[PDB]
Amino acid sequence: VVVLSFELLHAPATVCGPKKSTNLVKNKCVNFNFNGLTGTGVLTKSNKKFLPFQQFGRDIVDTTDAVRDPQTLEILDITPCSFGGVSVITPGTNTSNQVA
Amino acid sequence: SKPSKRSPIEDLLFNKVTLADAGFIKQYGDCLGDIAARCAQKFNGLT
Ligand SMILES: *[C@@H]1O[C@H](CO)[C@@H](O)[C@H](O)[C@H]1NC(C)=O
Repeated sequence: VVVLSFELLHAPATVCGPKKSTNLVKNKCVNFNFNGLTGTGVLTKSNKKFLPFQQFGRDIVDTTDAVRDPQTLEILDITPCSFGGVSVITPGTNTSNQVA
Repeated sequence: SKPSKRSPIEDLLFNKVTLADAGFIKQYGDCLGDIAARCAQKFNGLT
């Protein structure tokens, strides 16, 4: 019997994926996977100063706010890509089919 | 003489109350703040 014991809750991992690294898009809205952390967002230059043992940062509501680049150690802020509600203004189909 | 054409008492009433939400278009803000600071900051679907 071999038991492999680990925790996935420690952000600065140094072990485990045969993934092929690519470039960093930065400002354009993209999908990303940083050391197993996945998501969609806009990666921008951060002015935050992370401590040597901190890979991830979080906001007021304990969700991921910024990451440390695995190869360059640049700190990047993650802003979700713009979204919002869509409201349809209709004069009524018994008058006109134009819509705003 | 002042913008909004409110009475002296109305400006006092408006200055006394602190509005946490003050709804308007906020997407332009994005980052560069010390922290996002919100009350979802839109991101979690609450506006
Ligand atoms: C990873 O390798 C690149 C090769 O150019 C190097 O510049 C970078 O500093 C390395 N990062 C780490 C954390 O070893």
